[PDB]
Amino acid sequence: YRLLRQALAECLGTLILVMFGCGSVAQVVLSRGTHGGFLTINLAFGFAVTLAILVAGQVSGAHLNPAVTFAMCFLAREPWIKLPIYTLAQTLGAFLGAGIVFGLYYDAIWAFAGNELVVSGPNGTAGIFATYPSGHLDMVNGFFDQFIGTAALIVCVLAIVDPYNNPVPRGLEAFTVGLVVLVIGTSMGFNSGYAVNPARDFGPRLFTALAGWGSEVFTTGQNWWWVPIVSPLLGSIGGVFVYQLMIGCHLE
Amino acid sequence: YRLLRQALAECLGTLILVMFGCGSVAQVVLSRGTHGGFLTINLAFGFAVTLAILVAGQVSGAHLNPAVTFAMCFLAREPWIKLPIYTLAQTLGAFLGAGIVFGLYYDAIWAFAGNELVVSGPNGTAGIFATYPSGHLDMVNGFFDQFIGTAALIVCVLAIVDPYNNPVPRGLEAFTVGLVVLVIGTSMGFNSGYAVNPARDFGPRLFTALAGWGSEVFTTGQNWWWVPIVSPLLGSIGGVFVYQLMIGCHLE
Amino acid sequence: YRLLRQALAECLGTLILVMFGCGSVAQVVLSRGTHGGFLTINLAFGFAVTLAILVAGQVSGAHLNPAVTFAMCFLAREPWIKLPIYTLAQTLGAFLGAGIVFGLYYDAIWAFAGNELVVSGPNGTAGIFATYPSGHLDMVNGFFDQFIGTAALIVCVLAIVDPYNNPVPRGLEAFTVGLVVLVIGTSMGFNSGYAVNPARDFGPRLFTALAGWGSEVFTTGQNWWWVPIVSPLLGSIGGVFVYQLMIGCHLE
Amino acid sequence: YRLLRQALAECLGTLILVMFGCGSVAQVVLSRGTHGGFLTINLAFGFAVTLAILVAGQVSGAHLNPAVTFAMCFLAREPWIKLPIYTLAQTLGAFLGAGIVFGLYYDAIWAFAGNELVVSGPNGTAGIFATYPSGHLDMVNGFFDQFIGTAALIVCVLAIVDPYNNPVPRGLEAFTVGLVVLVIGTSMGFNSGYAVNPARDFGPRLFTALAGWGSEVFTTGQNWWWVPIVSPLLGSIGGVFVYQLMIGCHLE
Repeated sequence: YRLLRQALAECLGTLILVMFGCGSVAQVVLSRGTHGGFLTINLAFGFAVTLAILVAGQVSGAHLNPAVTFAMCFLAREPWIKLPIYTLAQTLGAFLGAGIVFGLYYDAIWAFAGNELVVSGPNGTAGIFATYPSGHLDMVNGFFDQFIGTAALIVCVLAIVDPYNNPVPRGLEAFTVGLVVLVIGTSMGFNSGYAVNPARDFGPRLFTALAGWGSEVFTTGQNWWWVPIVSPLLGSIGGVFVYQLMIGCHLE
Repeated sequence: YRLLRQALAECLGTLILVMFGCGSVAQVVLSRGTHGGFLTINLAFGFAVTLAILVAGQVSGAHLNPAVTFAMCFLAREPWIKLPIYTLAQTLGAFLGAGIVFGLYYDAIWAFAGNELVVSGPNGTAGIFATYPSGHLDMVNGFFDQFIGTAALIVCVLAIVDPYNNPVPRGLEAFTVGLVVLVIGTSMGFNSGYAVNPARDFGPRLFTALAGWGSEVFTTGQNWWWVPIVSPLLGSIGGVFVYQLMIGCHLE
Repeated sequence: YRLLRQALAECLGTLILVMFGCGSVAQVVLSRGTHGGFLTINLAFGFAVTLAILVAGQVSGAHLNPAVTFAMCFLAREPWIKLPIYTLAQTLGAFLGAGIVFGLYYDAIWAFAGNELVVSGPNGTAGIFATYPSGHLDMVNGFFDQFIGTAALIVCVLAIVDPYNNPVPRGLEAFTVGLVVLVIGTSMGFNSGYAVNPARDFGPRLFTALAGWGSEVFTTGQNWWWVPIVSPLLGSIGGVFVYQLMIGCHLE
Repeated sequence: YRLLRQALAECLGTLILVMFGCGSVAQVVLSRGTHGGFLTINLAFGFAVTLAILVAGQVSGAHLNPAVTFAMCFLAREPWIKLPIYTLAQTLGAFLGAGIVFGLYYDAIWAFAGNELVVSGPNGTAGIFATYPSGHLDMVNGFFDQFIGTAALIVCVLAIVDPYNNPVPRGLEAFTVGLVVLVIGTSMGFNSGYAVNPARDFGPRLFTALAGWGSEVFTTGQNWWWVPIVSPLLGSIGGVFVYQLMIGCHLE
């Protein structure tokens, strides 16, 4: 089965992304103002995209993003059967990637707030794995940034993928996509890294629910958990229309 | 119409540059000493050039700069009819790019100085979109830096564009130009990023005039608004002569 | 003898890595909070891998890591006779690389704690050359990070090396491996850089034993010296199985 | 005359390097702890090498270093007549590059210490253009770092230049050399950037002598001015022998 082979590559690619990305977030959160700031988080997350794509690029195409996979299926470049397989493979591996980071920082995470696991607050460790609303980043405000961020990512991704343009040699597509991830985190109001990936958000968040943080990871922030899933899905559609209207429909 | 197709690519490319660039400036200005310093602003602006060129490079040549377009027209490498079309397309998209950043940070920008929009001062938000004079960066002083910065950018750009040299494969021209933008911001006295682009300056500045900042964005700094337009236009001419005299005229 | 030629390249490559890497660590440790933080250490160590690979890549394959060499021998891609030759060549050159750094900072190192050489503590200089346990990085905790870090490095390295994939042009393999080293240091809990290299650890540590620090460099931290040797050796085996099971065994 | 054409390219390349490099140093020195630290200085200097090489690479080979030119002449790869022409062309352009930086920061430099030009001290501006000894960086100590730094640069440069290896495509040689410059500044004890270039040191230093700083720029630091000239010249010879003995003499 060729589909199973691509799913395994997607799972390994997302495992590298989450483990390498959330590990840098853990160092910054646990070591308050000691191991750098948000620049290291975005640089590590951005460079993790390049490494993950270089590993699983030749096998599954290195989507590593349900929004990216949805965009290709919308453009009829991939079968619709790949959408559930890739999303399940991308979610399974972000769940596994968060487990490795939890094991690496098991002693430090439990000692952040004494001997208890707190979801949100000054002594909050659940923000290492999943994104949570800020003071000015409420549900209405946070929906717009994810829509814009995903649309920008889709437009840049489709530029290096369209067959009408000259083929891009291997070793530059990975860096280009990784450059977008680093730039998006720096620009948009999200200090967690790759906040436009539905698999990178729901995966680790589901792990924290069973790891000991409880069900409060889903019922906090006025039920914020579904926003980083629906919003990038709609942003990918908008990004496809923006690119097609400006560049895609005229490449004869 | 082929010209219309190139104009759309230029508008999209400048939209990516301004939205990704001014978004990082907004985070630094609004979060005073929290989301990094000037290194993040220059890195985000420099990497935004690479992404914008990689998107619109194959369609319009990825000028994204009225000074760069003027240099090509001066060297007779492009028709003079492209100068008004590209400048209008580059300005329209910097205006649109600033609107996206304004929408992203609408709540934070309005709360910077209470419930009012101030152009200049310690509680100033108009500096996110457009450049304003500093204490040692007056009209006479600020004219020289933009002249030198644009001349350096033109010389570097013409090195990778001249047909006499070996053709540069796609995926390295974008990074080379982006490297110049990051270096120029670090070297010259401008903490806003890409301060040598007439479209990146007048575009967002015009948006702030209608967004609510008033007409003071044009009548402040002893009428500074026209400097980041005239000065890079003259610097591009000087950069063309410097490159042609040293390298261009001898490439037989 | 072809084997002797490859050993000389490995010694020179590891000499460049340790001298360029440990030199940045010396500046940060000696200049407490003056010459940057851990970002510079990881960037210098990561970029040193790229330079070392670009130098000795065409002669010996640019392993520069006993764990990497062990992985190739395990996969039957290299003869088992190369394992002792490369390990000796990699250790000899990390010993020499630490000597250059010691000579460069001879006056500053001796004046860190007055006129004495201290192994561990606030006035500790032995941490420039070798890794030492932290408060939350004990022998049991530190074993797991090195196992995970080496496994991640092996998986990424094998992706660009497998002959079934398209050959990678020279000039991108060096940067890809250097990217992994920078990312691993940022993610895992190690503020020394390239903490998954057995030669980079035992080599400089052996130098400090004879340089004047005494035998305490081996008997401190509950005999921590053998951990950065055994743990990456086991992690390389795990990384080989992870890559082969997911990608390697299906590349037909 | 072909030799005159190469000299003009070398002058322009060194002009880009010094103006882009010393401009970042001026911002850090004048804005005490405001425009970043030593990371920006090394990043700007390192990236300036890449831009300068990409401009003058196809015309003169992009040496931009008297030590590098001396190494090629020693290896009989270039005629000995090129040594005085390139050194004069490299020095003329570092003198011109420092003049542009002086004009850019004329008001800020003169106001650093009131209304006077001081060579050394807390209110010292002569360190922007030329290197000066530190507390632990005396003449004997500073000689060794420049010898080691130049030898490391020569070894890395010769790796990508030797014809026996596979030719390096344009667009990667510039980045490789620029990577060495950034790494050397971070590793060795020099917070000025590219402290192993005789032209980058004597050129701007000579400008300060006539700009108003007086002859004290040559008679300070126990006559330190000749060290950054003799030491890299000897280091280039040592770097050539190190590379030839290990790799060069065995490439059959």
